Amino acid sequence: DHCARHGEKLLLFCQEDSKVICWLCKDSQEHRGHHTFLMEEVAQEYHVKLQTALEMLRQKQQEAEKLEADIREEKASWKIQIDYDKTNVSADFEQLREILDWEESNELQNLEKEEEDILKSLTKSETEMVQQTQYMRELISELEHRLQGSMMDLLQGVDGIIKRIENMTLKKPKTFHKNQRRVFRAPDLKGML
Amino acid sequence: DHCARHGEKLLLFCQEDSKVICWLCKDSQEHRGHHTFLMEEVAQEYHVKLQTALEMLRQKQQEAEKLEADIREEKASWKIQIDYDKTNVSADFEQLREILDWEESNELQNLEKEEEDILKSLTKSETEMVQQTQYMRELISELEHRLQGSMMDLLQGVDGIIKRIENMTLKKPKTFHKNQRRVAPDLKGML
Amino acid sequence: EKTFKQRRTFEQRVEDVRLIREQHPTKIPVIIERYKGEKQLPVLDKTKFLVPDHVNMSELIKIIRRRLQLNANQAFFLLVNGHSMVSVSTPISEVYESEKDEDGFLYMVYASQ
Amino acid sequence: EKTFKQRRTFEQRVEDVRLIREQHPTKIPVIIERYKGEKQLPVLDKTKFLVPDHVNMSELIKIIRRRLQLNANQAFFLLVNGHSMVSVSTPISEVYESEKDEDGFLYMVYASQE
Ligand SMILES: [Zn+2]
Ligand SMILES: [Zn+2]
Ligand SMILES: [Zn+2]
Ligand SMILES: [Zn+2]
Repeated sequence: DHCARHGEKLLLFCQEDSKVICWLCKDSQEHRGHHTFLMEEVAQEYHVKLQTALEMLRQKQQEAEKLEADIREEKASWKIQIDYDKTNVSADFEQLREILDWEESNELQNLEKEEEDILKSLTKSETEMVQQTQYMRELISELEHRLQGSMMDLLQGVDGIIKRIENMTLKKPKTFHKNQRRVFRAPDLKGML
Repeated sequence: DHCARHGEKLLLFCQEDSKVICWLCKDSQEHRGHHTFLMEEVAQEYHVKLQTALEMLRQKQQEAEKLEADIREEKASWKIQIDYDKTNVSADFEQLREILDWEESNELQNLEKEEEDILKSLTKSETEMVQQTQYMRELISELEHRLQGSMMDLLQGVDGIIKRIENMTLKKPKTFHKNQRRVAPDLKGML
Repeated sequence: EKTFKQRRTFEQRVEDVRLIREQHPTKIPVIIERYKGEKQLPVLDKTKFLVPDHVNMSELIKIIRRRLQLNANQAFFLLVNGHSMVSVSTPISEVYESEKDEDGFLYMVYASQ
Repeated sequence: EKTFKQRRTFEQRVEDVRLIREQHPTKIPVIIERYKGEKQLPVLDKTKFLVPDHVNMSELIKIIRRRLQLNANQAFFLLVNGHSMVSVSTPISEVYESEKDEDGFLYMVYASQE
């Protein structure tokens, strides 16, 4: 077509401005002093140059699509890694909870063993106490029979019973008070965290 | 009654042997040299002595029953104390388990926040990459249109496009690899 | 099935609040459970949540949506103390200062039916 | 309701046994659960027991009877690995060395009727 500024054909090419113009634009101050050629002169050169540029751009676009696929696969791999780490943390906390359960069971069994020992000791002492109470009751019954019956009943072997009562040492029960300890885990792990 | 050893009445009492005997037992070697009295002489004395002994034994038996009740009450109190201590220990372990749950939840939320941040960063980088790929496709289409069309189409503003392709710096996506850590059984060692 | 207030006593819960606030001062403790009679939604495994201070309700809503494994189309209600006040823009610090329970925790429930 | 072997894997159970043996060498770890189809007895809250070495089977049986809250007249069976060998006089160390599982724990079950 023709030029918009002057009206002549656009058959020229400015090496400096890279714009097609007319002959009137070449002499004006707008394109003064530049080097001007014909459009048909540089056609093949710029054609092969742009062909090589197209080759480079095709290769670079292939590389860029490969890069896109790479970043997609990477974010997939990272979500997988995060899932792995979450499962790992949950498993570690479960391990801690299990060993805590075991320690609790150990402490409970220790306390039950201590209770068993204390109870068996107190049961033996209570057996001794009830035996001595029954002995007292038996002696009381014998003295009653002595005081109600015959004179020969009253006097036969009376010194033996008197001496048996003279050695009346009453037995005290076994006891213990607040001489035990059973400490659990102190919240020092909270400071450790 | 009558004596089994000699056959005479048992009307006597030996102060040393504390056994009732007969007069033949007094002269024999079994009770020789001992002091012998009549039962009626010491009857009242031994009666009042045994009466006071019965009183004392009643008091002492009451005391012994008190001791029995005391040891029973003590074993009851000790069973109560042991139950209290067991409940206390179980409650402390439950407290530990609760704070363990809370710490686990905290760590899980931290990891989820990290995952969200990493994923949004990678999504922004992927957006940049797809934008640059579309720009490459646009430039390829423009060069095709230049090479197929008119001569003026091929030549007008060609140096601008050439220089734009000269500055073709392809941009790399953001990435990270193995610079994170999760998380120790030191409480096992402390015991 | 026993709720949180039934598994632990009041003084125990107050002590838990105190210890947690001593350990994590920059975070708020929140108890979130399913409704008593909700069937359309599953029961989350985790019950306790530590939410940062500067964070608003939107992040908590997104955390619950991520834990429940829910598609974007279906929505759900998150009530506080059994009554909605979902000013989504407000920071959770104001929600804590306004609607926390007597023991010190912040109790929430999720439903959709 | 999942049993112990269903709540934890084999390697996890072996690691638990190792940690327990490192912490409590003088004690034996025993897992005791109710029978699959026994109804007369309830399910205990506790599942794990650390039993001293010198202790015989009698102390473990009486501990189980006290935990279950059972009178002396009512009896129950305590099977090891699914087969009875309740030689009450034998020390638990021999029972562990003879009938322990592959992972390292000692599994027992309690039942009663038929
Ligand atoms: Zn012109
Ligand atoms: Zn020019
Ligand atoms: Zn005679
Ligand atoms: Zn004499």
